[PDB]
Amino acid sequence: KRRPQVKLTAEKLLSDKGLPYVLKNAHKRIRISSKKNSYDNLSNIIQFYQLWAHELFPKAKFKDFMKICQTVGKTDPVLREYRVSLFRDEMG
Amino acid sequence: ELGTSNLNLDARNLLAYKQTEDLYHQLLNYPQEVISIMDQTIKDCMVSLIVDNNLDYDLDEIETKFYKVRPYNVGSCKGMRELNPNDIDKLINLKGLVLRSTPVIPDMKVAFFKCNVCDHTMAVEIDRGVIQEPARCERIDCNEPNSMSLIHNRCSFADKQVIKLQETPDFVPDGQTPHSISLCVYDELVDSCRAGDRIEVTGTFRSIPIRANSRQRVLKSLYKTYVDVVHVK
Amino acid sequence: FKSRALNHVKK
Amino acid sequence: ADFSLTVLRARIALLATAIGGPDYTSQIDPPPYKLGDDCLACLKDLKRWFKLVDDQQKRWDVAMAVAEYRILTDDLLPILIDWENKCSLAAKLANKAYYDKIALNCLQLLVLMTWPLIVTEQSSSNQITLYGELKKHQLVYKKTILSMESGKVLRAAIRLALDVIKIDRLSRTPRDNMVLKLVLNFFRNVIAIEPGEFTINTKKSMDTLPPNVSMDDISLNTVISSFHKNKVFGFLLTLTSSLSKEFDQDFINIPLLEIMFYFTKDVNQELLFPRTSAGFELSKLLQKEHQMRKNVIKHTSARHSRFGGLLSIQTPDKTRLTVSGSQALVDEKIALQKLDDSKKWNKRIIKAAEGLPNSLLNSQTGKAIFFTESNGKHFKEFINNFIDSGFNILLHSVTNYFTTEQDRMVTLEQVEYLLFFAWFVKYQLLRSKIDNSADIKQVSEALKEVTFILVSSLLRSAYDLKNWTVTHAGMIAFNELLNLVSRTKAATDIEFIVSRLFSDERIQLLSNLPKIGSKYSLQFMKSCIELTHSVLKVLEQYSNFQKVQANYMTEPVIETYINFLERFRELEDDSIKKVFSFFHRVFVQAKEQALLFRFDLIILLREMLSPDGLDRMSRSRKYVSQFSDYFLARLKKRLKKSPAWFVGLLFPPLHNSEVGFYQRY
DNA sequence: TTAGAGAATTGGAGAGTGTGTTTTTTTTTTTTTTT
DNA sequence: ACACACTCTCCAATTCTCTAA
Ligand SMILES: [Zn+2]
Repeated sequence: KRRPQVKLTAEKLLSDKGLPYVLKNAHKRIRISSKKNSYDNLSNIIQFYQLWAHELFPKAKFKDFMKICQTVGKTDPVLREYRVSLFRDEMG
Repeated sequence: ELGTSNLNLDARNLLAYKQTEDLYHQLLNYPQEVISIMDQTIKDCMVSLIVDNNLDYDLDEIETKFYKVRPYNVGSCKGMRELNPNDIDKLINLKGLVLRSTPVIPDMKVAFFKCNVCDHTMAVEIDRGVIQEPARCERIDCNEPNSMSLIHNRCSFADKQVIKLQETPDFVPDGQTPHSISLCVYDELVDSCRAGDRIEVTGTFRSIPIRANSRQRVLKSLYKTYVDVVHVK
Repeated sequence: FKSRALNHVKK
Repeated sequence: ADFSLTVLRARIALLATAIGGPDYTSQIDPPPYKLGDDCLACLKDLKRWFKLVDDQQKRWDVAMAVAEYRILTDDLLPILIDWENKCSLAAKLANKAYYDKIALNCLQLLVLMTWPLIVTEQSSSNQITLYGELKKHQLVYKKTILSMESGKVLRAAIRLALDVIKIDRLSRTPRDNMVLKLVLNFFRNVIAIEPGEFTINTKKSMDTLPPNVSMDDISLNTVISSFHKNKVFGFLLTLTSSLSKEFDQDFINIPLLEIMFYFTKDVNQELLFPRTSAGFELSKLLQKEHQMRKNVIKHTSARHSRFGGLLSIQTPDKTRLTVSGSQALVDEKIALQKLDDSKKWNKRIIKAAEGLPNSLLNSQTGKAIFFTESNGKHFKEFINNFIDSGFNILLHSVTNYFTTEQDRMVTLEQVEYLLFFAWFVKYQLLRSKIDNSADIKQVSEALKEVTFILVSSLLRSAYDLKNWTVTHAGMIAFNELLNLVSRTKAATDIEFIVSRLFSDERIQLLSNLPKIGSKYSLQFMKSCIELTHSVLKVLEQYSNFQKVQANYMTEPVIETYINFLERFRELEDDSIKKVFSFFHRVFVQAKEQALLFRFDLIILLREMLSPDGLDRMSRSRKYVSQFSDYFLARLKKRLKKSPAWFVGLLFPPLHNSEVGFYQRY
């Protein structure tokens, strides 16, 4: 056989390398200021997510990363279990 | 106020001011990056003067222009025969006499593409000598392969010239004949110098490969060398 | 036959 | 066989010479044509070759033969023009039946050859083979017919009509009425022929104007000039206006609909109203060109392309990347964009209409067609007199036809009706917006109940069977009906018509429509947006409202709105105002903030608001920045109150009962 | 309204095949024989 | 025999459709 293809998958997201890093650091990473423009602060939010997206899965363009994440986010039940777990933690 | 674009700079002033004592060495060791940093600094300072002092001059005009630094008086002159492979990509100073100059050569800087079927057009940046042609036409409804094509006479070009510099007799070894080295010069400094002129120059000492044949990517082990001038005196 | 017009041709 | 084919071709050529020829005794250099004998049999046998052979075998080979031997250009036009000029001179003074017979039988062949072309999966392989070439030949026909003596053959055709206008309807035999249908059927074909559409077999993934044809020959502008000089517009205007008085409506009114469709098709109404001028706007456009040039310059390095050094960028966790180029040394934004741009992959992409010539439905209509000053004023005069004279009577007759015949319809007639309605209603609204001399009563037949029911029924039936082209066209028409209603309420029965227009069933349909638009072409989504704007505004000025607005607000509509908005580089200034009106409605008024916290919107505002995209001084930037400020303010508040939304921003919202309610609020 | 089971369309991995390659002045400085 | 240009083929990745809970 030819070599099988490599893909983004929910296992990567649920790994310690994956989504928990964002929730462990996002409160410290991003910082808005009224003292800078709407364009300035809007440009600031996407830095951390772009670098994180590259570190997670360097395959594809950034838009493709988001639009790929949409499918597995809607479909996979284990990922949805993790997400309801997050919002239950806030309900706690 | 005179509407001019180039600034001279004798490097010894970097040693006088305390904050730039180390920048002098970094200039000699890493010219390509440092000179670009200096250029973008000068342009920003020129904008800052008009906006801070709130003058009448057109901001768009200053934004349109390119500004360049031209360092000189870098240090001791170096003999033409004594340049060694450990001097590659460092700044150099030479003295000599001009033999001849070739006519101006057009050098491409920006490419222009046009779609054959839908007439969509794109301008593309040239870096490292390679044209980054698109894979498919980028119009959304005309996403087709092999669909763009180059239009030669709507590209943008720049001037290049080659000058032949000869060793002055003061340095020649005993019982030998003088040698020569080739200088590549661009834009402002193209047509400055004539046969028989005596000059001193300043530029990066470069080296590049050369192909074995025009058909294939096979390179030779020996490398060509030349000088890339940034100032003439 | 798989005939097809260039519907997207508008320049 | 090939020899049988060439035998028929040679038979057609010998018939193309038995027809007659000019006179060599004349000493007149050259004279006109001169007439043969057996010519009745020649024309009749040629008609038989079309009908009895080619149609029965479905070939178009016979048309290729007559095109080879150039019968139209060489014989038929001089025969008709000689008849016309002879009878014209006789009228100036103020067996002859046989001359008139030859005139009739020449015109019928002229209608037959220029008949427009249709291709399906049921057409023969012969016709599919011959489609591309007969298109070229019909283009030659259009040019030649409009050219001869500045188009004088068109005067013969209306004289044939005038013979049947002459005496009372009470006398007029069916064969008599067929002439009056035929003369308009001619003009429909002369307008309809236009440059070809390229078509190939999809076996492998890898212009048609002949050498004697050019655009200015074929443009609509030429047709306006040719029609005006040869006295056509008076004929159409007098025929349509007196249609009510006992011209048998059944024979005339559908072809007379097709004409009005066939040269309203490619006009924007703003081009007909102005709102050294050309040079002035050209200079302004050159300023815009300079701005684009400035944009390219701001990303251009000073020193040459081989001077460049190298750059290294270190992330958190001390990992390093590499990028080249001199501008990357200073601009981190450009470095970050350039880093991702090198990567190869793009996800491949999904794609709605076929079987109809080019129109508003499947082309970008931000591209005018261009008029001489005389042509502009003449065309304006024609359609203005048409509206002031003929519009209501024509629409009443054609609409009370179709209610009795809706089941039998074909897609052409539906799309024709729906794009005749829209054009004339919209044009009258704009003209009365401009000036007080015009009035809205000229187009008032559209509002009466039967036509409203019919447009509704077309939209209904088209949507149910998933026929999307008729759905698009019905969308456009229903938009114009709602706009006209909002005009008349700004001045009795109109409120009754509104209440019947907004029964709950129709609210279900009109709410359903934007959701499916996400998949389709750009024009479909734009139609959905404009219809939605009008629909919601009318129900705003009804004072029910809270029920209706909550019906609209949900994920798939927002998906369509963002998918449409990201192609802003192709769109108008006005559509973005409409989109941000809707976003204001969702975000501020309804306070359904949770919908828009999704990441692909945050990218779009960066792209659209940057120095890249929308102009620094266009009116759009006011709206965009004023929106983005409030958006990020509320987002700051939400994120600090509940840090879980950092992971929330990537994904759709979560529909679980117990956590979802607190998630949304 | 979600989701999962089955069918159809497309991409490009990668394997294969054929191909091309080495290789009469005219002007100007210098030595030599000839009248 | 050693880089190239071009052709051919198979296989699995992807989206679309139907069914039932
Ligand atoms: Zn294209």
